[PDB]
Amino acid sequence: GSDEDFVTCYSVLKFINANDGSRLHSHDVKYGSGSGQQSVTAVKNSDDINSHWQIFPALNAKCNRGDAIKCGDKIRLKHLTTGTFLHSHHFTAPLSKQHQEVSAFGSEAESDTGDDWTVICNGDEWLESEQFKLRHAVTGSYLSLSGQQFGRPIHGQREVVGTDSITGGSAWKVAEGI
Repeated sequence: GSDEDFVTCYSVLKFINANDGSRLHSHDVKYGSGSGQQSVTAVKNSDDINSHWQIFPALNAKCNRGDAIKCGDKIRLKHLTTGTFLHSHHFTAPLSKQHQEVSAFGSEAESDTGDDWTVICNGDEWLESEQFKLRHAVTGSYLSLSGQQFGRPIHGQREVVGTDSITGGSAWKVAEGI
């Protein structure tokens, strides 16, 4: 585990849930409850283009491709196939009423503070070999699998939400898709 296998700005990768093994995912399927924006799920379906995300500097920051990301810093995550950003806000989750909704919103042009996520890793340089959490900057909610699964038209996909506290679905791990 070379101490220099850090995650870099503008790198493209997959986010795997540590305890479930599912990959953070998005698609052209919108919610029919909260904000009605594009949904975000976790899939138990390896290697899929819709599971790739690109790390962007925080909304009011800037970075250079190849730049290491320090723990504690905020980032934005762009869903490659739809050009949207991992987003959160004050809406209720689709299947878990007690939780906050997590969506894929806007684009580089429409991106706002709601797209910022604080990287929670130990030490001070996001390593590709460590587990981490992502805490929504504006609301403070942790990106987590609610433990619920969807039915058709996205059967078996796990619900992704924002939890006030850290749960057994809050730990994530990075992996190089391509």
